[PDB]
Amino acid sequence: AVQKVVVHPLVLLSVVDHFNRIGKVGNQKRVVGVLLGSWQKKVLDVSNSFAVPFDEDDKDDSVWFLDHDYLENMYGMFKKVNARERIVGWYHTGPKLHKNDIAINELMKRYCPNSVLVIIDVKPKDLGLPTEAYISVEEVHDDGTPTSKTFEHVTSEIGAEEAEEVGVEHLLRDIKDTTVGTLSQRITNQVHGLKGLNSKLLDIRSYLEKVATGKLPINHQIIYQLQDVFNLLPDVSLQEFVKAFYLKTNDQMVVVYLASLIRSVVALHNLINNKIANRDAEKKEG
Amino acid sequence: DVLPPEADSSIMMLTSDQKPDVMYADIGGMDIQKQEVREAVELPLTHFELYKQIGIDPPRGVLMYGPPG
Amino acid sequence: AVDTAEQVYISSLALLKMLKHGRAGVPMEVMGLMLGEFVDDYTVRVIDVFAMPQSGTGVSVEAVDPVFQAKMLDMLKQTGRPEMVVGWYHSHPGFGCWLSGVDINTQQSFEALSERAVAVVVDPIQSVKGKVVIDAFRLINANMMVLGHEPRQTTSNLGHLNKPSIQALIHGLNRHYYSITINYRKNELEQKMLLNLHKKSWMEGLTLQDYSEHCKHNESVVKEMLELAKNYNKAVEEEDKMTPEQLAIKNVGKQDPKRHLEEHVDVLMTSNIVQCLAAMLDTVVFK
Amino acid sequence: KQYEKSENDLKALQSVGQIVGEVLKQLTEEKFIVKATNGPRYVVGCRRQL
Ligand SMILES: [Zn+2]
Repeated sequence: AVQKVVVHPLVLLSVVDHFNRIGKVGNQKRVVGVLLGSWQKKVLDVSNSFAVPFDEDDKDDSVWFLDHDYLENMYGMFKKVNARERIVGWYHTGPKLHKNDIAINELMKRYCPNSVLVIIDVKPKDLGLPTEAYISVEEVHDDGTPTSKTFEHVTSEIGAEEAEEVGVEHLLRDIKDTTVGTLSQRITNQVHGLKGLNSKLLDIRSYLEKVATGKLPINHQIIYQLQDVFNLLPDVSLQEFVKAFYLKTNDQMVVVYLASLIRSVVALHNLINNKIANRDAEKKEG
Repeated sequence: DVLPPEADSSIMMLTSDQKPDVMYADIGGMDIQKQEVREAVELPLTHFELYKQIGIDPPRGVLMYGPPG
Repeated sequence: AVDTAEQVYISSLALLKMLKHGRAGVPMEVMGLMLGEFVDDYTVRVIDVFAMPQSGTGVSVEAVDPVFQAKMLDMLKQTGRPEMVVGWYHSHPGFGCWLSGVDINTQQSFEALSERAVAVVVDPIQSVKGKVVIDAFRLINANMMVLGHEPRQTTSNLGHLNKPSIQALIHGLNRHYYSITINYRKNELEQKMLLNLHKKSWMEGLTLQDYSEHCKHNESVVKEMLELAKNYNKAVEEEDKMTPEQLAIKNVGKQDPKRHLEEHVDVLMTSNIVQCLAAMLDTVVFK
Repeated sequence: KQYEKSENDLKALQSVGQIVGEVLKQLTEEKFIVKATNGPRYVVGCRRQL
């Protein structure tokens, strides 16, 4: 299977400019394109991407178009310029996935054996991490469903490359509060609490919503399973979890005595140098 | 910039397997000379702190010679 | 010759295509075409970049396959934006980026099709983090050396051109070449979502995950590097207490005597990492 | 065929001679340290398909 996918900034900007391509027709069009990459390992690599023609109307909303010939000749171009590069999958704009978002993979499984998708968001209202990626597997159920063919998410991030470092890290010039040390992580320390909160808000909204609508949706397998997983691991016990706190005292201990000893001595030594060069230049100046 | 230590010692230090495959008992009857080369080379390689306590000043370089063969 | 104001616009995708394709084929100068829109007299706006295919295994040699032109522009016609070609690019990967003889050779043949089709040079080597280095040029004739060459409207651009700059040979190639300013306009949507990516996606998914992993570090792995820290902060210290003694001994603060220093500040910052991630323990683990 | 072989020669006239050297050792994933046989040492890089 896949360990995780590694998305580079170039493909995300190659989605943003694609939305700028089709932003003039406006009327009813999602962004859909084709993903390029490199199957490196169990981890996955992504280098390039490009467009595709695609449309979808209102009545009988299963009307969808993937030009094979565009794929053939333009993949011939990209293979002609780079032989290291080959196809790994596809992408679209992804507000979410709708019902028709299986047929694209079910077309191009005959190109990549595991045709992986990428769900992004061109509108950065997402205070989470963009570039979601699914992969389609089968999980055939105890109820005797014949074949449930469900996309499943494998985790994702934004990777690094030496030239794209030069690119991105020059294109920002905007914000740098880090001074990387005890405080490059505290902004993200607000982020981890707040972005557990957003996900939990989605959780409670979903839980309240399943009782009202979906007719009896409630997830029927993975509600009671993973809910009891939740209800099996909030350890708040008090027998030796209290007794981790002399190890907490030990955590305090080392840093207290390192700070208290060496910080004062170094600052004092600098005071020595400052006051020597202060008075010995004072007697020569005045 | 500074470099890490490098710049081949004709390859470097034989690295894995370029041993001559000669054992101790293969040499016959060289007891004073084998023992002296041992105490001059192999012994200060390990028991370094005995020299600092006894006050021996173990040597730096050793020289062998003799007729060819 | 008769000049205008010197100004080149960009697209944000352009620079990335430039660096990627000029890096992936680095020791040979990689041909690439450039695509955009001639808006007016003095500004040129590149909006799209597609790279050219390579050929035989030799430096600086370049070609424009017209069936590649037809098919690529045809795909960009069935892509959302068809537009006009505006020039081309390659790299000068090992040097201070001047157009070579082959470059001016393809320029005098390419200039008969477009007037201000600007030749651009990316370099993925002489830029590290605070340089693009974007470097574009413009060819001069030889017929108009009877006439002058010097109207140069909006004078600031020329005096700006002479500062990013070095050589004896660029100084020898102020003839045949006069550059043109390049600047950058950024979508605040794109700026803010690149900020999302590179101030949020360097934090990882669900955002609790790696900070609770630091909490996993703080009771299993930290004590080993705490032992390393304590051994350093004994061994370095008993000889850096010789240091103010010898400051009193030698002089009032003269030149650097020898190797070592205090270096304790870095080890203390690692200890600060220890304490901050130990503070993370209560916050994450409880509730 | 004279024009063909001599046009192959015409295309081939633009090749460049290349320095012959030996590699001392590998510094990093991209930094390589070689020695030119006529003289000095250098610090070089590779291609992407090597
Ligand atoms: Zn060149």
